Amino acid sequence: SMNPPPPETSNPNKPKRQTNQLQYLLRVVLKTLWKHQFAWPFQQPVDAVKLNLPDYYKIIKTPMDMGTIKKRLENNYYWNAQECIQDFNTMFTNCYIYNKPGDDIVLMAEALEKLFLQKINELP
Ligand SMILES: CCOc1cc(C2CCN(C)CC2)ccc1Nc1ncc2c(n1)N(Cc1cc(C)cs1)[C@H](CC)C(=O)N2C
Repeated sequence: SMNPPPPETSNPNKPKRQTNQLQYLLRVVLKTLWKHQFAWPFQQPVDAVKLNLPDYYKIIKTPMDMGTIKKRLENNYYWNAQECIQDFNTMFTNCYIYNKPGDDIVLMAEALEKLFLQKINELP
């Protein structure tokens, strides 16, 4: 079908804090995943029109990507680190839901998820 609008990334009416955890999530976790060889499918929303996948947004009702997560962190959209961790987990899980066990794109998300969990292990 049409793509939906991307997820909201900025709400100037949401109260804002800096934490060590939110700082680590942007400066370490997002940055490390971004630069990974396997990041590029996850750096922007799924453009299902360009990809010719009419069923993508029939299956995926909670879309998420690292581009949105980067903007959410930069815009202090998250109050609790867990909100950001949940967006990363939504992104990975969306990939496992839409795709099939052993698919190249699933193995890519699995490796990103493993790196995620290694970085989250050291959340301050
Ligand atoms: C046909 C071209 O497709 C893409 C182009 C770009 C460009 C990368 C560089 N930037 C600057 C522009 C977009 C980024 C991503 C894609 N494709 C893409 N994005 C997300 C997903 C995706 N495909 N695919 C398809 C596949 C990918 C691979 C490696 C195997 S199968 C699946 C299904 C939607 C997926 O889950 N994701 C997140």
